[PDB]
Amino acid sequence: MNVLGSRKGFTPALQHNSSVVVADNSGAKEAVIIGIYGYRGVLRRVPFANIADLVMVSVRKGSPDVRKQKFKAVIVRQRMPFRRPDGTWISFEDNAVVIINPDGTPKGTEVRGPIAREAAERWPKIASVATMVI
Amino acid sequence: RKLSSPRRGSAGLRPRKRADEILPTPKNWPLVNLKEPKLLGFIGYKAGMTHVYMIDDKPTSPNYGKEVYTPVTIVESPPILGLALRAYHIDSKGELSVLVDYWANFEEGSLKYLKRKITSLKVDSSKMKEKLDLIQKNLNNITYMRLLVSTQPWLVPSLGKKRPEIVEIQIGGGSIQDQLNYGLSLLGKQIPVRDVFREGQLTDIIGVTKGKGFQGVIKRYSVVEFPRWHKHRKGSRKIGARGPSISTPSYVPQPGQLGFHRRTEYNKRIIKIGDNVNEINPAGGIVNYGLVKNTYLVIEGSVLGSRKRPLFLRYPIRPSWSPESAPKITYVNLASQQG
Amino acid sequence: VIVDATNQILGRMSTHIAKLLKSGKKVYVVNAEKAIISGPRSRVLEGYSLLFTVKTMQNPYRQGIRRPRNPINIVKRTVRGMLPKNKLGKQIYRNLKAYIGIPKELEGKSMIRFDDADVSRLKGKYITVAELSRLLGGLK
Amino acid sequence: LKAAYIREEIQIPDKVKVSLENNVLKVKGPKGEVIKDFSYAKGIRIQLNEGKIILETTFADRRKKALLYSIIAHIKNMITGTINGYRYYLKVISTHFPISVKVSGDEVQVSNLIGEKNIRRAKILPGVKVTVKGEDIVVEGSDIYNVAQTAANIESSTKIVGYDRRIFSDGIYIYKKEVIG
Amino acid sequence: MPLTDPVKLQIVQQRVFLKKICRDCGALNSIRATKCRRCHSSNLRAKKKELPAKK
RNA sequence: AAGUCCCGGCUAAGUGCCAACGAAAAGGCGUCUCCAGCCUUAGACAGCGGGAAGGUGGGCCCAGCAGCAGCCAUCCUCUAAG
RNA sequence: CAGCCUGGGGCCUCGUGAACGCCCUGAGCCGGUGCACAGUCCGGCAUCUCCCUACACCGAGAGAAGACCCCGUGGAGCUUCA
RNA sequence: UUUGCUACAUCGAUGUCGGCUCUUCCCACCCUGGAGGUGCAGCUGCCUCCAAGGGUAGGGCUGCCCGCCCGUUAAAGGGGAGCGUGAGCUGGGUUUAGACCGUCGCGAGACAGGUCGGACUCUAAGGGUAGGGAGUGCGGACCGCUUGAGGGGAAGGAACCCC
RNA sequence: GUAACCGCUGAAAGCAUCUAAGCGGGAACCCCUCCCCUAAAAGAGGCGGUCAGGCGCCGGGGCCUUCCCCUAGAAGAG
Repeated sequence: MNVLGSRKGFTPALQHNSSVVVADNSGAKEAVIIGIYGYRGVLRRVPFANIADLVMVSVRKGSPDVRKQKFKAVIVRQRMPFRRPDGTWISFEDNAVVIINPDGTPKGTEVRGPIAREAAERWPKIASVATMVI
Repeated sequence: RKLSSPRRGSAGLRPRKRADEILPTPKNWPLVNLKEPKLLGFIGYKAGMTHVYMIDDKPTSPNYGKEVYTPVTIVESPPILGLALRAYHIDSKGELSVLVDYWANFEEGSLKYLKRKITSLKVDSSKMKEKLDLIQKNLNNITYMRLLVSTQPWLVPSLGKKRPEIVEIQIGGGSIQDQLNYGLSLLGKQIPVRDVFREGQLTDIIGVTKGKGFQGVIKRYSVVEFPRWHKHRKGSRKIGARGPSISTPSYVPQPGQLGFHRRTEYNKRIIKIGDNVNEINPAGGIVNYGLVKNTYLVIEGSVLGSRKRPLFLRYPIRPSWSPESAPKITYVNLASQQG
Repeated sequence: VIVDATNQILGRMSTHIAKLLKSGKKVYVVNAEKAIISGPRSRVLEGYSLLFTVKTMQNPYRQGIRRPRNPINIVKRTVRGMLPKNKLGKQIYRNLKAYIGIPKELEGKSMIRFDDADVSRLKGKYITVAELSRLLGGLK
Repeated sequence: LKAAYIREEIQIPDKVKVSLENNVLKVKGPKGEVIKDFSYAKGIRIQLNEGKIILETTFADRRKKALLYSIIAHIKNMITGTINGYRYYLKVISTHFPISVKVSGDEVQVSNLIGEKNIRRAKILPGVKVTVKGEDIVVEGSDIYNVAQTAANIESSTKIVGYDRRIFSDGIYIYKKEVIG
Repeated sequence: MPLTDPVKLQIVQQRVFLKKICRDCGALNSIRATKCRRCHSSNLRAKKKELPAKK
């Protein structure tokens, strides 16, 4: 939303039908990557996603009122080894996303676990309720 | 139903064959660009590579004024020993053949290194006088002026060889009369890379890539493994069809040699020209190469070709940006390439 | 035997070359860039441009290959493609030479013209040979 | 029809010397002098009278007679410039951003247009003078064609306003031409 | 139009009486020309200027 | 294999250089020749300025339509002109 | 969305040692013609020869009087209210 | 490009649908470029013309084609090449022999109505192709370096963001 | 250099007219600059150097294999 003109993107992480946890207080707990915004691909190359990407998933485990529903989020946690511009390598023990409202602000009001610095700039609303940033 | 697909493999470089001289040569030269007599390239060797720490010099860099990490290749730069001057002119039929050569090592150069590979001139008729003034007589009707130089690998134990290569470089500068005199001086002596280059320049690379042997189509042109079932059925590592008909069994991925090619490289900016071997030598002797013991060229990115290949360098043909000198550094990795 | 093609129509000038070819006497042509072809710029290029495959050029003239673009390439195909297809047709083609300007050692010898090829016989809207290579790919 | 024998004459004005040779015409006048070639007048014979211009031809077609009169007009226009000056006028109207133009040798540069930061340039034919006073651009010279093509080159440069906007009547435009002086 | 002429009835000088356009080839022509410059269709319609005030 | 054969005229697209074969209706004053009809030295067309008009902008309904809002007539002040 | 390694083949070397396609050895490619998709014909484009390996795109490749449709006053089989 | 007829060619075989991979072509342009008109304030539009250089996805249901739809993207153009391609492949559809079911038949059984299984051969003489090697001529033996006719190309293309 | 087209000088046809000749711009369009293989390009290139010395002979000079390895690879090659 605000920083993607910089080095928005890193080594390949995820794919369609990839399952991630919901790290907030929204009510959703488990979600599967259903689609990728923006990206355009080529023959047989599965579409991509990593940290700080407008991503589209659906609710698999969570409150019934959100079960089997469509919502937007951003990617905050990945297991991939990758190289930061200052040449450090960051990883997250699992893969998590935070659901965002269609305007851009997160739907949830709480944040679970650390987030790589990159998401905060691309989504300052996330940084608004962000607790710790790595 | 016949979805879109870019033609796979690279049709641009057909034919793909192996070079006939280990040390290639440029076929064009970037313009002199309004300056004085000096050379436009250099020779060297591929010693190894590492990663380096610098402040960004690109004024428009997104990383400007910060320390970022980047792989960097080392190029030992042994001194160059010139041989002769070659005359090119619009001859009969309006072509640019060699008018004449101008050799002189009888006045200086009691070196049998050249003798190892060429049974070169004797003192009997070292009468280049009538040759040299021929240039003077043919002055003002000359177009290009290259230079005969040789490498001195015997000053580098890393490459266990003693018969050297003699190769060429075209010189641009001010007036033609100046250039011949400029070259005339350079004969019979030794020339450092600093005599041609300075830090913060761009440089071009033409050389021979890492050979690989006869290859497979899967590897040669990155053709695709057939899906699933062929990993079990009738064969997997081949293209299915080979053309609509004998109407040109065409430029299609077919096996053959890959590597050891004459190739190209653009937009390479130097980092450091140091002279202390201890500043760059890694732990335990650089891998597969030895211990650099002459002046070296600190070039980032990747450089084509296998270790222990001569490399011939060149000014930028289509430089992306005009660089300033000295992208200063902050760290050099002396850690073992092993481990 | 030497012929000048200055201000001559290439197709027209081509003809009497051939009979001299069929005669069995060695010939030469000088200043070939000084012939012309009737027609406006668009067509004459277009009527030749259609044959292109690729662009570059990397030798002295000597090949004689499937696509001509040097100033003395074009004369050859126009004179070659107007020669007997039998074996002697190739052999007679061996006895022809092409030039730009004037070779030094042929200056002091006679030259002749073909009156039927005079520009005056044509109404107008012609282009010189050397102009073609500028558009055809000849740096010269 | 077929025009049988059409002849026209041009009375050369005083204070002018005229030279003709090799089917190449040059006219000298107090304002200036320009050489204009006429080798392309096939089917037309040109006679330079000592005190006038003799133009004759026999059995011209519909094409040629238009050509002949076409040749006639330029020659007097050639004469006209050498005596009286050609002064085209370019009036500039801008809506939101005032327009600035400066001379660069043989090239013209215009900027500060409707909001684009780029530069715009046009080419001026040699031997042609063009200046600006204010809200108007003065194009001087003897050759009539030289100024107009030069004037037009400006007009092309300022046309860029025309993409996906209804024209805002903003830019550089021709105003008038040919003051008597 | 942003297109003017040496000395004619061009619009920009305080008016909008635009030129004539061809209904067939989609190009423009002179004001009083009776046919297209390209296809000569002669079914040329004047370019609309603007709705100045009202009906 | 023999004509760069001749006269006259037309084509600017390589139209074309095609017997057996390969383009319709329409558009073209693009060009080249031919039939009508109407004005022209009692001054033709075009071109350039003026008179280029008035009771009256008559007007009917109509604030006003002051030819040209919806139907429409119509006389001399007149003359090298309305 | 591919990658590395190992055994046996496949590579090479000694010894042994076949069969398939064969009017031909004359077959490069492209338009054309013709049984309406040529190796020879026509018109161009090219085209030095010899050798080894990989590919099966073509050779309308080879394998088999098509397993389908129909004909023969041709068989066999089955059934019944022939 | 399909689809209707034609039986001129193929019945001592030109092995049949789809799909996979892979190459190329064409333009009646989907997007990208150029220009214009518009019942074009600007964005979004709508339409014409030129332009084939490049690109033109990923999924679900259906074997397909077609079709319906999901979420992005510049859009997710359409056709050819023996409905391109089996001595490269899958056998899912479909062309046998076994059965079941529905309609008809007293019966042998028929169906173009549905459903389960059902064999996919070949060591490249010749060419093409991709490499790698010897020789003759170009010219006595050589060693070395170079000129640089043509050949191929997409060697780049696209989008998003900052101001 | 061009497509479409946009211009200008301009007659035909007094005016007018971007076009008829005449002249200028004007694209992922065609070409040249880039890279890649090139003296089997038949016009088959050019330039440097050596091939000695002595009396067909002596002689040696060059090259290749053999030799040791790998920058390289199926051998060949390099």
